[PDB]
Amino acid sequence: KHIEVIVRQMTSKVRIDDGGDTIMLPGELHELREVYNSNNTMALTGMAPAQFTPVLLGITKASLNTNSFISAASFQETTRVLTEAAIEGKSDWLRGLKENVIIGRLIPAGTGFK
Amino acid sequence: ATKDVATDLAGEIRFQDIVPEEKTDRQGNTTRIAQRGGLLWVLAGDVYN
Amino acid sequence: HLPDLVAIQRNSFRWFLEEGLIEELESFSPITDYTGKLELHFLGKQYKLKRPKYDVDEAKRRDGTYSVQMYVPTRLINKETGEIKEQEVFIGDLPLMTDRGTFIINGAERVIVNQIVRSPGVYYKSERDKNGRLTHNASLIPNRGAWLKFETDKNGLVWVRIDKTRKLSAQVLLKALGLSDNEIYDKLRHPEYYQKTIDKEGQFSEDEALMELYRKLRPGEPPTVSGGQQLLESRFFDPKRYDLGRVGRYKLNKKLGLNVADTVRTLTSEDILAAIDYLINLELDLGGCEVDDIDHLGNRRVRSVGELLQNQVRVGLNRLERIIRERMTVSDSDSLSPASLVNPKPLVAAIKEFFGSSQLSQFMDQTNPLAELTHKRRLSALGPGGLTRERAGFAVRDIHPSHYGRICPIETPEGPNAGLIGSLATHARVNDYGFIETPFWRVEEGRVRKDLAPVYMTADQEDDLRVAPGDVATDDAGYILGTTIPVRYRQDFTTTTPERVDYVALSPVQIISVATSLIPFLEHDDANRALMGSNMQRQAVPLLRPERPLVGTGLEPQAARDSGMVITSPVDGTISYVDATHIEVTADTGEKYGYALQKYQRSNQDTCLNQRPIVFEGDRVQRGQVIADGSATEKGELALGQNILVAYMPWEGYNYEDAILISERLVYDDVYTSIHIEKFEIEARQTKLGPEEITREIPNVGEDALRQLDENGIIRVGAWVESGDILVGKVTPKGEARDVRDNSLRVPNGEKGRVVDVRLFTREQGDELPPGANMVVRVYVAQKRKIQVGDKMAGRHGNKGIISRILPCEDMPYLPDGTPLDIVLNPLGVPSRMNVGQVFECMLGWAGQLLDARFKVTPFDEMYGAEASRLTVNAKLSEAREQTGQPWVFSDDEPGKIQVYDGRTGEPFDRPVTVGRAYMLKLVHDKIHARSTGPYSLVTQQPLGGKAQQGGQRFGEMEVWALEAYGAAYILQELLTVKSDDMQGRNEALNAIVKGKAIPRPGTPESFKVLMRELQSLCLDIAVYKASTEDYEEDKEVDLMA
Amino acid sequence: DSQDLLFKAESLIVNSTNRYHVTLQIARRAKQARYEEMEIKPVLRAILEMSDELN
Amino acid sequence: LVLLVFERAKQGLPRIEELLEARKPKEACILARRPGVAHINYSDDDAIDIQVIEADGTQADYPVGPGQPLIISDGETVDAGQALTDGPANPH
Amino acid sequence: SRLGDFIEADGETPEDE
Amino acid sequence: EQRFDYVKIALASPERIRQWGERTLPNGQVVGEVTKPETINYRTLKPEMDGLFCEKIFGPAKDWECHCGKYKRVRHRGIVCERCGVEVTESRVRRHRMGFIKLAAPVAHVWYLKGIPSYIAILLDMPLRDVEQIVYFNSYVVLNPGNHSELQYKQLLNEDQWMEIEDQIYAEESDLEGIEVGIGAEALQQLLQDLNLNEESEKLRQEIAESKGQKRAKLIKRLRVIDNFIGTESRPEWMVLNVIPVIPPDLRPMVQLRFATSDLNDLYRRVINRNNRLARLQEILAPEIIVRNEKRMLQEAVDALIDNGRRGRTVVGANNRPLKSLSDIIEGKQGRFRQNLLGKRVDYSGRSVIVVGPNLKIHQCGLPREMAIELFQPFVIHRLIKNHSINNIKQAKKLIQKNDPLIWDVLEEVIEGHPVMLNRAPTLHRLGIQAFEPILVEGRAIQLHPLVCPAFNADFDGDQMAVHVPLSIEAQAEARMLMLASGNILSPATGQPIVTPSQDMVLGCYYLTAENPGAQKGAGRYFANLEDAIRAFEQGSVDLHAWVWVRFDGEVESEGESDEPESVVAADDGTVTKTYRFRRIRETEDGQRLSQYVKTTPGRILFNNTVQTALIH
Ligand SMILES: [Mg+2]
Ligand SMILES: [Zn+2]
Repeated sequence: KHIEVIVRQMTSKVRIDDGGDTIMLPGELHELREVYNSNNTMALTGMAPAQFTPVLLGITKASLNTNSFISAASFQETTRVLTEAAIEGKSDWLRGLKENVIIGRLIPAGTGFK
Repeated sequence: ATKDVATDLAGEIRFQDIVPEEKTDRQGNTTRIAQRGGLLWVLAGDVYN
Repeated sequence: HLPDLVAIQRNSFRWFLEEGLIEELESFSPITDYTGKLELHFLGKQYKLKRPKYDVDEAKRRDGTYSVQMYVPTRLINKETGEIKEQEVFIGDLPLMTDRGTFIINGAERVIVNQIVRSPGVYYKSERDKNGRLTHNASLIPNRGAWLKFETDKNGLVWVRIDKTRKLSAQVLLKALGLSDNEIYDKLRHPEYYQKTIDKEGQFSEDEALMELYRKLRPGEPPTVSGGQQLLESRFFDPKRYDLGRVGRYKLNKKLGLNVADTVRTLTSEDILAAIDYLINLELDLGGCEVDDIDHLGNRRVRSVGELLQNQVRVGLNRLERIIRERMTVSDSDSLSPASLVNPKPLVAAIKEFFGSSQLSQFMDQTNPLAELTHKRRLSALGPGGLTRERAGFAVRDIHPSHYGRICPIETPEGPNAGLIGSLATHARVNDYGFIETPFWRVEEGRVRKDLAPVYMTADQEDDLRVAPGDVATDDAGYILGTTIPVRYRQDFTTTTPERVDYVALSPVQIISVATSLIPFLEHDDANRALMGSNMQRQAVPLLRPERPLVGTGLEPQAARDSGMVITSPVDGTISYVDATHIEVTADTGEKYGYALQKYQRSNQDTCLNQRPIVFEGDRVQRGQVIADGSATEKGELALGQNILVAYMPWEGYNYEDAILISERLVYDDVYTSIHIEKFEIEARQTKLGPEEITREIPNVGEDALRQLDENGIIRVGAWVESGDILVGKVTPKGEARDVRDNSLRVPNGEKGRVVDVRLFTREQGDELPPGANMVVRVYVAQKRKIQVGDKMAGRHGNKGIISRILPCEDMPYLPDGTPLDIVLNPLGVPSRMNVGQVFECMLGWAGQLLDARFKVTPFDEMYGAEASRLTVNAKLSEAREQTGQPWVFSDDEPGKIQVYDGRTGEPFDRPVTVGRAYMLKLVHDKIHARSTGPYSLVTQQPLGGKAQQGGQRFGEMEVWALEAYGAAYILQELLTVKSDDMQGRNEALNAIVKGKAIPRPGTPESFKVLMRELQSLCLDIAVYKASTEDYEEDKEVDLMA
Repeated sequence: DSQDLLFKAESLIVNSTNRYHVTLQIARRAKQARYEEMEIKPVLRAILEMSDELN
Repeated sequence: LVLLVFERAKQGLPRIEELLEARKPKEACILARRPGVAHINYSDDDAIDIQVIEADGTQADYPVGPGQPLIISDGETVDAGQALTDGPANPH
Repeated sequence: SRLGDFIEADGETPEDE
Repeated sequence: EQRFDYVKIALASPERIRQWGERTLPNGQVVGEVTKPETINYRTLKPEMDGLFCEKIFGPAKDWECHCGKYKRVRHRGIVCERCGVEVTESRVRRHRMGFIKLAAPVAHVWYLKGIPSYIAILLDMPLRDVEQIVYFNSYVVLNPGNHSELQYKQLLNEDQWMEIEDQIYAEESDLEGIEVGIGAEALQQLLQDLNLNEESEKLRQEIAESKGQKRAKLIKRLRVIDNFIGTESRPEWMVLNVIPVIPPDLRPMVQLRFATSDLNDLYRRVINRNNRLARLQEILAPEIIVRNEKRMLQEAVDALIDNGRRGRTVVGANNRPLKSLSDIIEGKQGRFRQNLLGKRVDYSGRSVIVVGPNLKIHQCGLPREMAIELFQPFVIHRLIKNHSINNIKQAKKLIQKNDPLIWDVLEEVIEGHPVMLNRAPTLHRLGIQAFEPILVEGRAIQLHPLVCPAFNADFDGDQMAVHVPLSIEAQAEARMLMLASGNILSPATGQPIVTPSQDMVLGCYYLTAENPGAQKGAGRYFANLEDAIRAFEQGSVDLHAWVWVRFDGEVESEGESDEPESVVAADDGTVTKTYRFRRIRETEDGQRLSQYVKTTPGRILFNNTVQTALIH
């Protein structure tokens, strides 16, 4: 299970080969589940779905593709991550252990779960 | 794999049944490869340079 | 045949004084201004030296420097008028090397380490592409200057890469040098290979060669033939910007087969052409060419204080010459004298920086004479001109077959420094070029010629010979016994007939260092535990009453005579005066010699450097007889530990996992007790409000805490100081009579002892006080430490341990004669660590105690028999049993084991155990620390780190991960905010704990606010927001800094 | 005794189905205990009480 | 005297780091792309190429290349993804 | 090791409040 | 319940930087612009008025005290002075207020210039080398093609080419009108202001539709950046700085030991000096090359401030070492995130050498008195105040300092039931930190239970451990209920036991339970039960490894046995006595067992009896 968790953190993404009516531009890495749900609702209304190719990330390339810029800036390549976040206007909603640890809140795991 | 065999007796080399074949590299490096596996005798002596 | 052990440090300073400073003075002697009117000549062959001021001991006790003054004669010559104003100018202050191989800088003993670097010369290498053929490159490396890289391409092209710039075909370089086609065609042996490059890149002429060279070296500027010529002259031909060195010239001549003179130290046409020819031949496999190994000790050099000093002096002299030229041309009148022309500030600064702030000049290791001796014989691969920790890899930190007899394969550090610092072997020496050599005896027709003198030989020399180890056995006279003999031929181990052996090593300990040569029964130990024991032998502490080992190795009397702490009589006469501080010997027919002994001094590591006499008054004394001894020597020889009764068996859990159980005799018999002296310092400064005064009028203190002050505010010599006791009383003029504030110096928590010295230094007394200080008071406090729970004990074979229990002698196991043991060691640690030698020494030590004898066993003693150590130990034990008369001493059924009883119940253990006499050492180092609340950092407001400032323990991110895996959220949040940097939650938590209430919720720690401010200061508009609750409202930015 | 507290702790960890939730309950209980007692140590008394209430 | 050329036959932290970082192993084994048969095809110049015949009869022409990628494939039952040579497969 | 990590901060020690 | 929900980061506009630094005064004067590169006065050791440590901008040096000394004491709160206009408040505001520096000429933010993706270059669709040359005054750029025929928009012009263009434009017959060129960051700002994001987005989308290959990928990256700027509603020319922020002075402290100064002071001084010199050159109408060189210097100084050594040469200090810029603070293992946010030095912590305590229990540790009296000082003070006659904190502290006998009794009754966490320096897994109960021991070393050593990977040859003490009730409850050592039995990585006896314990058990044919005194004797056999061994009647028989009724596992009864004997009754190799069972004919005798060693009897006693009790 310990290795399975890591492998699922490495093999859970997809590259949007050619988007349809989706808001997914080509070249973006997105979770398979999210892409599947978007495609489902898109052909539910009767639009043109998007194509994709599964990808293998790695232990460092997947840690830099998180949705929180605070976790990524504190891991590696601080200036690149911070520049990208500033350009994209990203917002971090503090839903991870490294970010309640950085700010100083109760971690969302364990006795601080709720 | 490869391994270099080096003599311990100083003297004159003498082939026995060894048939070298010259394979010329594109730069002209003539590498002698033996087609027939034989003996390389060393006849002992004093070699002067 | 062991010569002076610390000779790598003397020969290099004797060399610097004799011909190292002269060469650097003369190399810059003729200074000329730009108008060519004045010339300064430095007759550097006549530099005199002024006798050192103060003294060695005075410098040590004053906290000054032991040095001399350098004066060189100079002559200022006017190019026209011809007036020559001869004079002697002050050049600088040169710290002098003492008789022990060390320097005294700012009242502290320092040693200059030896650096192992790559030797200058030309080195060839072959690299293989992923799919391509072999391509060869050559690197030409000088002693000082720019490197010259040659490279062969995949198509047969020759490229040169001056410095780190882009490559350029060799034709440009050869034509720019001023060579016609015929000479470079004749000197090369296979000219068609270079003709291919000539055809592909076009035959450059000299003018266009220099044009292209300038264009490639310095792009963006208009090319100029003269510009290129000058660039080349400054790059590879300028005597003051390119130096091959004597070793560089020697290596170039040896490798390329040239014949150039030894005096020329710059690159010449012949050199580059030869190097290119060798590269071509290596490409074409001519037969007499071979790529180079950079780890070979024949391609590596050792630099010591002489060379490193020379280089620093060279830099200072360059700066001095610049200053002289500036203060020579500006002058419109010839009213200048050589005294007013030279400024010794740059040279003094360079020497001071080298001796005080360099990373090659190191604070001396002075725990015991062994550590001191091996600190002067240390070789480092790091420093200004060597390696770096992040760049050194697996290849560099290993043992190279060329280290045999030159660098110890055992003694190294453990951790980040493993393989990067080494130790010189026992018989190894460094020659005048800088290569390590090692001695051998010649073998003629299988006969070892010990009548002839040892032939020393370097790593490259002993590659074509078949060299036998020092453990080969010879019969009467010299013939080698046996039919097959192990030899080394071309860095490989083989076996040969003993009629084809060329050389034999001098001693079986020629391969190891001095610390590793002091381990008896070393060949029965693993190499890792041998490393541990050798390293731990240099952390032993001099004890109150030292004692020689019983199973010594034979190098103990030699490892103590070089530290310069043992006094021997040079005279064959009588002793007339003995005292605790003075010895006097009257020659049988001659003058009186007098010696003064150091008493309870202090080393760099707070140990004691005592010296005691051995002889009595009116004693007959022979030459070379020990007269006085050091703090770690008994009678001539090293003594780092004590011989104690040991048994190998488990106790009731107190031996568990390297823990040590000892007896209480080691406490009340003053075994393993030592003297440690510490130094405390107080400074009287001058504040803007006013100066600081040392006086006993301390505020908020009663007369019960001013008992031991000397009516001047400073404690008295011979007073017992406990924790928090005032040492020096000081008052500061605070601004807010009742105005003075107390910042008097007190003993740190956990420290006590006697005051043994109170030295005072004030500017009035003629002392060099700091810039802003007005009184420096130094206090020395001494204490006696006994063995106790938590101390580290060690043996010579790598067995370390921490004492966990100290049993009363009626609880320790005892012998069949009633003697309780002194230490019980777990045998579970012996077979898994393969340090069996400890089980041999004990047994021999047992015999040594019983026979009133002392055994000198040398390592690798099995060249005489099949099992020499076991047979000698068994025979000695049997002889002790027969001499003593007690049959329980030695048993034939279990040789090394005898019956042992239980002190608690009186019942014998089920089986006999191994007992003996073991030589154990007490290691240095004060580690217990605790904190509740103290000082905080400036930016982050987090607790400081360090025992000396009430520091906290770091809770790294691995510990955060561990707490996250437990599910802990409140412990983690309390650690991260309330206990580190929640600037307001710390006080609330402390107040709640003191009052007994509940700890309130934390806020935002200060490091997060610091980070947000820094990110805003990086032109990032990062902010924290609170989401809007209702629909038609905007999110509101939250102000953390409030 | 210490052993008794250890057995009671293990007893409460089981039958709770959430070690975190029962640690939070023990913390709360001990807090209330000390608060309405300042007017043995809180966490200890809390565990004793909760064990004696599990019947 | 002479350089003998012969044959021979027979992991720690670097392998785990390479696997977990999804790096391309230097000595990457040759991987098939479709089921087929495995013709070793020992050519005159020893141009050993694993030509596989598809379900319809389409060749693939996998070149073994140098001597280091030793062949272990003679199953004649290969399927998509099946390795052919010695060494670590490339997961990308 | 840097100098800036050995300098205390100006303030009132939690203990002295 | 929480102050803030999310952290948002955006591109800083010059208006925002000015807002960060500009604060108004009651007199109407606005402050927040650092104009002089002066830190502190050499004689009065007092900050200057318009420098890097100014009190009118950053805050008073001393809390509730004015710069000139007109106002002192708390009484004057919120009273900005008149002689010097400093706000009499707490000095803590010196680590929150920022202030700004206004630049004579615009500069480029090096992060958006020299990055792995060059956002300025990507937006401008220009190679990075051209942008760098324009920024650092090595080439001109055609801001407007105007009327020339061979000049294109955003084309690089060399100095000679620009001189030729100048000759063409100043010819009496030239119809050339409206040509504009620029050099420096001002040209980049003009180009960034020219970009119309909506039209560029539409054009790029249309071109991407009819595209493929690397061209498609590059246009995709441009479209992504443009769409990000459109969504963020941020103007791209904000990547070119007109004003810069100044970090609060307490974050770049200038303390007195000598004066120890942060490298940020030197970097800011370089920026201010070059900016002031540029303003002077622009005021006296200096030659154009001198002004351009000063602008290049200002760009380099701001570059070195933001990130030292990223673009050009590295600015060394007094010694030949790089100065630590703003970027060097928040990155690396020594950066802010990894040194102060993800891991901190904490209070109420100690460290000491560890020795083995064999008589301790698995849930207990041996703590020296010297460490404990310091770790639990506030609790000792509280119990001295409450349960004794101590009046104030000072009296309790002096009593602790003098080592009163009552102190140790109070500490002993304080630490009982108070869990303490022990950690070893390499914390590889969650068992590297475990909670114990302290027991006061005399010494300098921490006594550790031998059964937790494999969990910590600790041996007693010099290893040290760190001790932490939880403070709140929740923390103590969590330590006792989750991190207690007596509850960590199985390995969280494999589920296997981790508190198993090892080394000497295994050897002792093996020796006890082994078989020794040499010593079998008293072999063959029968015993009523396990206690009888143990008592017989204790006296010495039977040797430790003797083969005796004991009447044990229960499940027996004997290695080297046989499932087939060795001998079956039926007596003169319905009772059969099957004799196995290690058992003798009497069974009723077609019935149940009546007795069972096990052939065993008194050591095995002792081992099994110990296990049974531990389980039953
Ligand atoms: Mg250890
Ligand atoms: Zn004022």
